[PDB]
Amino acid sequence: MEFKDFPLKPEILEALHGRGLTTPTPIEAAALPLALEGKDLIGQARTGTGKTLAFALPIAERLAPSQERGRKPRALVLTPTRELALQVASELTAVAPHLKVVAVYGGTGYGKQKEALLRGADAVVATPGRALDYLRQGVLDLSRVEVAVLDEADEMLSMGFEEEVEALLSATPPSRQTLLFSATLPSWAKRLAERYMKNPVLINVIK
Amino acid sequence: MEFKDFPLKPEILEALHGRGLTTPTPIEAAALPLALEGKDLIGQARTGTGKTLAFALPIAERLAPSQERGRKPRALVLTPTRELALQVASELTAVAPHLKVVAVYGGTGYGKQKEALLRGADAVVATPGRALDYLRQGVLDLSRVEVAVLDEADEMLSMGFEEEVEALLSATPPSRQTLLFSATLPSWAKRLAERYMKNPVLINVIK
Repeated sequence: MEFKDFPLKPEILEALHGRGLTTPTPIEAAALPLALEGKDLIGQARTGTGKTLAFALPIAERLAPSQERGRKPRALVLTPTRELALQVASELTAVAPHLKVVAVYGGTGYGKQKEALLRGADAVVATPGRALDYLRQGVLDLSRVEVAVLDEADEMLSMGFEEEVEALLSATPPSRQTLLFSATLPSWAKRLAERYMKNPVLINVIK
Repeated sequence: MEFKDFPLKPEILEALHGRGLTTPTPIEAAALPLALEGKDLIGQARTGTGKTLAFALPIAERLAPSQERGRKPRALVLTPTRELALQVASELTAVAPHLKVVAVYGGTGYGKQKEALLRGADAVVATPGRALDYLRQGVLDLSRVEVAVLDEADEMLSMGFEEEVEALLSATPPSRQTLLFSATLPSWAKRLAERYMKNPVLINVIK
């Protein structure tokens, strides 16, 4: 199946077509049907093999545009690094032209990201430390999140973000969809699935 | 996604609709994109109903009709029990009305099933003991199998069919697609996958 064969808005299909993207990776092809109907998934795939569209397309398809100044984000993607936050935010911005995506990360000051959040956001792609700082400031409000993504859960564990990831998910409605991507499934990741996910389907394309 | 949202022949859609089947289960939804493209898959789902279409629809889609007398089957589905062989044959018959499906199973005589195989078959749904007997007799020919399915591998193990299953798979072309369904993945199922499957994707829906 090409992206064309899935039930995606014409505007999302136009965005993919323009960027030369026609064929899902295996993990994407298997994930899309479940993710597009709002189901929780664990995706186990290696390295930097392609998996961003397994969550970016569902976010794009699920969220209608909003004009409201000051609005809270309806999607949250957590990433282990600034590098990945910027890369994922760029990919999500491209397949979701109708959504305001804001990347949140440390290693820089607080002002610009604060100013972007106060203006309003639809999706936030964040590293966990900075995201938690903003939640504590009451600047990041997660109460309207409908889709939470953990991108490279095992890497977030190895960096020591376990507590921050848990706190952030705890600040989102449990009625949300949760998607967890990790090449390995350490005990902490299994605890997350149990505590923070709803009957997750596991898709493993490691081989 | 409903069945009609997948790239299926219209007459396959009409057969599903006539059976009142509209919506894939989670295992079916996740498996179908890969299975329809001919890829090998392990589907970990409960014993019993809820997975048949993950293999029946790929068979139905892949195999063009033939009227050739004496033709050899292009799909083989192995089941642990005689009751399941009959059930799956009936279900596959219903969604693939263009194919001649032959159930092969013990607990009855040899004559009727032999005659049916010799007349020609597109798909065989079999218990492993009876299938191996017909293979040894030269009645069942597996040299043209394009799709092999192990339906409830753990139950096949529990019933003591490991050697027969392996002998049957070894008689099919390795160019084939292989689909394995089981509620659990004991060592034998893992070794079966290692020997008889090509980079299979794992989809685990167990709750």
